[PDB]
Amino acid sequence: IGREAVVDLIQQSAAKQSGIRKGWQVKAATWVKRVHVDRGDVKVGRLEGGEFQVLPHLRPRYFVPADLDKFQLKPYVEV
Amino acid sequence: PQALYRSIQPMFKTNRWRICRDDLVYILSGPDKGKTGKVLEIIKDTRTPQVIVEGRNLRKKKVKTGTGPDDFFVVTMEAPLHYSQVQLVDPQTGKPMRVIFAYTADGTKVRSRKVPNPSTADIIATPSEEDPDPRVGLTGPKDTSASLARQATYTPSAGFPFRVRNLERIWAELQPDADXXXXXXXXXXXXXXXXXXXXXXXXXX
Amino acid sequence: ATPKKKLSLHRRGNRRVWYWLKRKTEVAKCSYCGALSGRNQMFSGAAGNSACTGQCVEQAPTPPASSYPAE
Amino acid sequence: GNRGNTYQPSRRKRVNRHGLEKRLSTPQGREVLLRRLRKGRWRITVDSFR
Amino acid sequence: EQETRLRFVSSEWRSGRPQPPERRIPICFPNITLQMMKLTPEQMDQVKETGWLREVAFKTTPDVTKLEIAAFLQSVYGMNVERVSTINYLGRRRLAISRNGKRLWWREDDWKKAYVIFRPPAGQEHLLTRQQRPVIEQIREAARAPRLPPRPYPWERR
Amino acid sequence: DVENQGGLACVPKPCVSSTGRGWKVEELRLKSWQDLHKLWYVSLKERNLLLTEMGLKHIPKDAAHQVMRRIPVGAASVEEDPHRLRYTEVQNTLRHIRQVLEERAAAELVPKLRREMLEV
Amino acid sequence: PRNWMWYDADDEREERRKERQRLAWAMGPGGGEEVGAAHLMDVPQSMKKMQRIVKLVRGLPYPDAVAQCSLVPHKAARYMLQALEAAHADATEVKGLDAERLVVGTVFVTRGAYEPGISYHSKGRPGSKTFHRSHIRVVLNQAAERPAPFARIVAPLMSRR
Amino acid sequence: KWDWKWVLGKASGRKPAITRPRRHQWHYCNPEYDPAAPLPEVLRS
RNA sequence: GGGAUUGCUGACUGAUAGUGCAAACAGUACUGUGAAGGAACUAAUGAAACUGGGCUAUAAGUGCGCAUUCCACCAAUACGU
RNA sequence: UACCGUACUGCAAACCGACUCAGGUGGGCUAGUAUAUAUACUCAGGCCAUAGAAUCAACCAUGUUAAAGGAACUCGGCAAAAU
Ligand SMILES: [Mg+2]
Ligand SMILES: [Mg+2]
Ligand SMILES: [Mg+2]
Ligand SMILES: [Mg+2]
Ligand SMILES: [Mg+2]
Ligand SMILES: [Mg+2]
Ligand SMILES: [Mg+2]
Ligand SMILES: [Mg+2]
Ligand SMILES: [Mg+2]
Ligand SMILES: [Mg+2]
Ligand SMILES: [Mg+2]
Ligand SMILES: [Mg+2]
Ligand SMILES: [Mg+2]
Ligand SMILES: [Mg+2]
Ligand SMILES: [Zn+2]
Repeated sequence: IGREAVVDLIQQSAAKQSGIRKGWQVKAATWVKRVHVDRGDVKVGRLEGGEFQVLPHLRPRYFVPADLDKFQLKPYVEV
Repeated sequence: PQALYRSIQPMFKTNRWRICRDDLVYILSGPDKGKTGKVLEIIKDTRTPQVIVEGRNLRKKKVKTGTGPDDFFVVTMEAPLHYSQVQLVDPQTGKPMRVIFAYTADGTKVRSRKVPNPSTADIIATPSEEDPDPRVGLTGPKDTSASLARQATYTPSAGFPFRVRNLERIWAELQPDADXXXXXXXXXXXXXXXXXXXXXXXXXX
Repeated sequence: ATPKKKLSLHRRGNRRVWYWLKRKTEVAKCSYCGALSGRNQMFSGAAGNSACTGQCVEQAPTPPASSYPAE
Repeated sequence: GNRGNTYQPSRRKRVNRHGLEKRLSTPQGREVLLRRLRKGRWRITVDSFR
Repeated sequence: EQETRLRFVSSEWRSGRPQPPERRIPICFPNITLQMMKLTPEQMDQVKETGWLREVAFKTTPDVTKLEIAAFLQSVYGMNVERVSTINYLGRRRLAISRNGKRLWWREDDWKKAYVIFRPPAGQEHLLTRQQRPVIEQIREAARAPRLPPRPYPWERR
Repeated sequence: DVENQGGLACVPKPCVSSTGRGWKVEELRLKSWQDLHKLWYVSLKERNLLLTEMGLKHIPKDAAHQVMRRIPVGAASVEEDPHRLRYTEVQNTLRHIRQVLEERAAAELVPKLRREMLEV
Repeated sequence: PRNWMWYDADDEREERRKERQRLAWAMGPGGGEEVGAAHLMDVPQSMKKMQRIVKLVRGLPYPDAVAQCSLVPHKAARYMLQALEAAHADATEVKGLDAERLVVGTVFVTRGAYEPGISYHSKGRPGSKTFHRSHIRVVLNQAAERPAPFARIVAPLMSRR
Repeated sequence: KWDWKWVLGKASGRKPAITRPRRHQWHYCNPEYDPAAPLPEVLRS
């Protein structure tokens, strides 16, 4: 009867009929061109005077290893 | 046969096949009974198992080169007989015979001749069902050998709480402060460290 | 303004006499290319005839003329 | 006056009337959603998407 | 298996404005996917030697950022990225008519297309590699040119 | 360096670079965090190469996209393309590396695991 | 007489159906002696529209049947020409029948599978715009004598001095 | 800097599915678009 | 009372029947603003209406797959293979 | 200095009316004779695809002209004409 319980049952019902977006989901997929849906991005800042300011600690940093060249493990193991 | 397929109760509850592939068999029924052949492949379906033999149940196959009309080529091909329609030929009298699953010594199960003395010289040998070995054709680039892949590199002896393993490098100490051997110089080049440096140099000059 | 009963196959056939076409009693046939048309119509290559070999016209010599081409 | 064109489309009004949150805002809307679930409808509300 | 949840337009309207995180960690084990599209064969020969192009277009997932694509290319592939331009695309609709005629309709997963403009690596800048004619003569020639024909119809023979 | 995703560069020539298999979880449990980090980066770059290479050809992946493209199951000579088989092995390797890392994160005792679940 | 058989059941069903109608065509209406025939299936015309042209070529010899088809502007006459040309090709090259003695002794129009549509009448009432189809069966017999051509062949406008 | 048969409408262009550009997209729908060229300060039509 | 496994259970039904659905995706397509309503479609065989033409004018065998009971190994208490 | 929109259509064959439906659908910009965004012709621009082909039916719809009269028509100068 609670609000969260109804939403959880809706999501469990939507767990079935999932995968590559068949049926009604083909039309419902076009809601992203109709109501400005925000995608799964991480926000890097905030507007103060309408000019966006990217906070430098929220800029993306990738900890790549020192050398991936002549490293002795490949993505494939011999049979 | 019956055209439903799913109404059939699934047979072969214990998976044991008296006929194997590559063996001489006798066709018991159909358009060509009394003939013999060698089994090319057995389709092990629990509901409708078939056996394809060497050049016996020959029917013309209309191979359809993709087209709307009558453009196709025709090739004779061995149609699949039912598994029950065939029986193994014994090598002595040329007549069909029943194969039994006799147990010999060492706990192994073999295929005997259905005799009251089932022993050596009555065993029908069964060939192996697999030969796809990629072990030949290995050692290509982008591959690693099994002995290299099984190194015990991981140890829990290290990795203990080390908040001060920084070594003080601009952001190569940030990762081992958040818990790391060497960051690439290109990765630190991506987060530019020269926007303030140019303003500092211009102010100095 | 509405049929009161269903028309029978015999009555329908009798009513449909106006819809039929009359057969034509003459045809102009080209001996070469086997083309078929009316005797008052050109049916050679200038009109629609992809089978025309030009043998339908058996003589056409006209070399001499003189004029001012306007350019 | 010709009839038949009562449906004047608007995304704001469609989501604000028959969307998930107005259905969840009231108890009887929540039993409407619950019997939509018990029937087995693939689309629970007019604004559901993924 | 856990997968993509349904989202609701009223729910994103009500619980709106995602906030920036308080801390950003350097990304060990990143989950980010890029692929090129088709190149012209002369561009493919341009990549085969010296490994560079001025403009390369990529398919990504729509949960990425221009900063993330620029940082990933600079960090991993050693490139110099000047600017990124991102386009959000819908999936293609697919039709796969069934044993009884149903018109089974699918939709591919939504993707983001990035246009990445590159920069010459170090000292190699010569490979930008490009008489006159008056623009008055260009416009006067393009005004006396014959018009484009109207588009034929799919049943129309020309 | 755009040659890395630009092409296999061994496929235009008629030779196969990878003739092997993908990593398994029991072998991956024996590798250290640094070795898993380097293998993860190499495997993601291989994933970008394979996705680009099967995007230049018009061949599906995942065996669920094949139903969408109306391509028959198994008997199509498309599941037998080398790039698709390598792509499935690379996805298995990345999934198994993720599974090993959460197993090691769940195998800890103090607040170090709250930091171990922040880099995975 | 086909001691062999097809591999798939669909091809075997089709081949047996074909032999059953080749039995029914022989020793039935006509049959007997050697006959060139054709069956043009799924003509995109109504049965009445085809029957308008088929009543002209019924019983005529082959050349004046081609003449009667070639002298009208109807769309159905081109399909009737296609059927007559297919029957002539079968009779002359598949069989060994003599030309210039072929008579169109059997031609008729049968129903085809229709495509149902919809038409929008006023006040909300539905209608139809069904697309009709038909089949053509042409049988060309060979006469014992070359027959009267029924339409006098005259010289064209091109044949002029 | 411009392909004027395309501008006047008598030739096909790069990205031919646009057929009516806004203020931006003039630069990239031009058939003579050079990626190596620098990008102007205002990006006009 | 209710929710899932099993039925050597059925003088229950057998594709206009039986659940609304035996099916690649049925509470689907589709209808409606919405709550809500809500189909058709198995595999062969191919009846009639209908429309053209013609005419008339030996209750058996043989193979496979299991189930029952014998046997010999059994957890040794229901059979475990 | 990120994220979302950017194709195409938008008095309409792409929206709302079961339809390629003579219906309904908001705001803005504009040249000359000329003078008002009215009216006639025209600029920039667009259009002459969604049944075609001839011909003297009757009749129907919509109009032009009509001798001498003139509401005598008709329930009622309704409708046309007229200013
Ligand atoms: Mg009004
Ligand atoms: Mg309505
Ligand atoms: Mg943008
Ligand atoms: Mg039923
Ligand atoms: Mg039925
Ligand atoms: Mg019922
Ligand atoms: Mg049936
Ligand atoms: Mg009948
Ligand atoms: Mg209007
Ligand atoms: Mg209406
Ligand atoms: Mg309209
Ligand atoms: Mg005008
Ligand atoms: Mg017209
Ligand atoms: Mg007067
Ligand atoms: Zn001729």
